[PDB]
Amino acid sequence: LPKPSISSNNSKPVEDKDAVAFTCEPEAQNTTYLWWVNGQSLPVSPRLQLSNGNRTLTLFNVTRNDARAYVCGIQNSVSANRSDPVTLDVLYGPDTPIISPPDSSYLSGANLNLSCHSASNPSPQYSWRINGIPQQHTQVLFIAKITPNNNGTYACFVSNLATGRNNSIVKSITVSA
Amino acid sequence: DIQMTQSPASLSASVGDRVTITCRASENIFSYLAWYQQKPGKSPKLLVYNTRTLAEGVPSRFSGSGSGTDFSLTISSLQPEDFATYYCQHHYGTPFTFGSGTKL
Amino acid sequence: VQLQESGPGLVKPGGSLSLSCAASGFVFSSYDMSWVRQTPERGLEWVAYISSGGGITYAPSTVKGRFTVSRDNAKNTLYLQMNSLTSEDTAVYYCAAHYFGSSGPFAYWGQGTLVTV
Ligand SMILES: *[C@@H]1O[C@H](CO[C@@H]2O[C@@H](C)[C@@H](O)[C@@H](O)[C@@H]2O)[C@@H](O[C@@H]2O[C@H](CO)[C@@H](O[C@@H]3O[C@H](CO[C@H]4O[C@H](CO)[C@@H](O)[C@H](O)[C@@H]4O)[C@@H](O)[C@H](O[C@H]4O[C@H](CO)[C@@H](O)[C@H](O)[C@@H]4O)[C@@H]3O)[C@H](O)[C@H]2NC(C)=O)[C@H](O)[C@H]1NC(C)=O
Ligand SMILES: *[C@@H]1O[C@H](CO)[C@@H](O[C@@H]2O[C@H](CO)[C@@H](O)[C@H](O)[C@H]2NC(C)=O)[C@H](O)[C@H]1NC(C)=O
Ligand SMILES: *[C@@H]1O[C@H](CO)[C@@H](O[C@@H]2O[C@H](CO)[C@@H](O)[C@H](O)[C@H]2NC(C)=O)[C@H](O)[C@H]1NC(C)=O
Ligand SMILES: *[C@@H]1O[C@H](CO)[C@@H](O)[C@H](O)[C@H]1NC(C)=O
Ligand SMILES: *[C@@H]1O[C@H](CO)[C@@H](O)[C@H](O)[C@H]1NC(C)=O
Ligand SMILES: *[C@@H]1O[C@H](CO)[C@@H](O)[C@H](O)[C@H]1NC(C)=O
Repeated sequence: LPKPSISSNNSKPVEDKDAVAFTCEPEAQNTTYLWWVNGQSLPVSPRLQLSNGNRTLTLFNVTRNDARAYVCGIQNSVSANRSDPVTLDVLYGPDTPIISPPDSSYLSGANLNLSCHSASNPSPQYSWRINGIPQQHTQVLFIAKITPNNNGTYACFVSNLATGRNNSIVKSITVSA
Repeated sequence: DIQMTQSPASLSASVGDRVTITCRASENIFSYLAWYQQKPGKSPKLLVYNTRTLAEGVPSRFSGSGSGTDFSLTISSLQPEDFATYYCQHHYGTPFTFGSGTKL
Repeated sequence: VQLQESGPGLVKPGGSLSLSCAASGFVFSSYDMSWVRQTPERGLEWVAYISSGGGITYAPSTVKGRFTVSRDNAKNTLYLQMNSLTSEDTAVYYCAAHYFGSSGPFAYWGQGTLVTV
């Protein structure tokens, strides 16, 4: 018996806007099909639906926790056939950016080294603004040999082209001497 | 992985003629395509990044468009300076793959 | 915005070479960079990637190893190391910066250096 194969609605579904579907090839007559989810069979929940007589899988409310391996298997007396595991990639939107040096104050002459982390599925589009004027289009903002009162509000802007949503964090940095 | 194919292999046009270059991706890249213009014997230069924004104050003749698998770049007016060797790149994620290229 | 490349040049196919890329005019540390090589037959292709101050590295699926990347931000110098050269490694190499990280376009290209083996 040929090994089953799997096909999907969307190779790269997006969080909170897309819905995925799964179809396994064999579609044999007088046969029963089942689905394995990371080694677990038939998770009973309205979110996961099975239609066309245990043939098509459907998943709504796609979130970042749906990245689980799915397998379609055919159940017969001697079939014992399961498709090769397939991994799903959820294109979830960017989270709240965090600036790794959480100190709100620095010393004179300290090398400003700010790293902005967003933890999105693709690499987020990073931009840095100082007092509202764009400065760079990178993730790490580096300023060396800072001058007293060159301070202000530094903003990391994080963008995702999959969802288009914004996410900006503004932190106030000042130095006395 | 990701395969980029440029439909116009080569073409010729007169000065002041609207021209279009079309690139296609094997899989789905949302809006990450960019166009690189290379002069003969010169390094490539970036244009139309994120497929809708021009780069570094270049003239507004260039316009990128398209969503999904297919993308296009249009020049409304062609200047006496002959432009050629336009490449399309996806840079959605590693690995990065370029297009075949268009000579005009 | 100056990015000057350098390489040993023509070498024995059984040898090895080390590339270098010096930077000036902009902050080297804050910018991620990568290696793009061009051949008259195949065209343009991407052969290396580096993040800020080391860290995550990526290589093309064609060859899992045989490529090493090392950047020194204090010296503003980015180095690529290759060994076990093959007849298809003849190309012109460019070191190019990045926007927005690893998901952005290739900006600030360099003059580049040719090499054959
Ligand atoms: C600006 O900040 C950058 C990051 O800032 C970090 O976070 C803040 C909050 C502070 O805590 C700051 O101290 C942090 O560094 C900073 O970039 C960092 O630079 C250091 C070196 O100065 C890096 O340390 C090196 O780490 C590697 C780990 O290996 C990586 O790569 C492998 C292979 O890909 C992976 O498998 C690993 O998981 C790691 O991801 C070490 O191997 C390396 O060892 C060196 O030192 C030892 C002696 O201890 C020698 O024996 C070795 O030969 C090496 O020479 C370093 O320890 C650090 O990884 C890097 N951060 C990141 C996120 O990559 C940057 O330098 C700051 N300055 C500027 C101007 O940018
Ligand atoms: C994926 O399956 C669904 C149906 O099973 C289809 O796409 C969705 O169709 C519903 C029906 O109204 C829409 O509400 C959703 O917005 C659709 N999802 C999208 C557009 O992402 C379709 O048959 C399959 N393919 C795609 C691309 O959706
Ligand atoms: C703006 O510059 C003024 C300079 O008058 C800073 O005020 C004082 O600056 C000296 C030397 O830098 C420090 O020793 C004092 O502690 C500062 N006075 C304070 C903090 O009350 C001021 O800090 C700078 N930054 C601002 C106003 O945000
Ligand atoms: C996610 O679930 C909630 C409640 O279960 C529902 O209201 C919402 O419409 C779902 N999201 C999508 C995109 O359907
Ligand atoms: C799937 O098969 C089982 C047992 O045959 C049973 O639940 C039903 O007949 C089929 N459909 C669903 C939705 O379970
Ligand atoms: C939000 O969307 C994009 C960034 O992805 C940007 O063009 C737009 O100006 C942003 N709006 C804000 C930050 O208010």
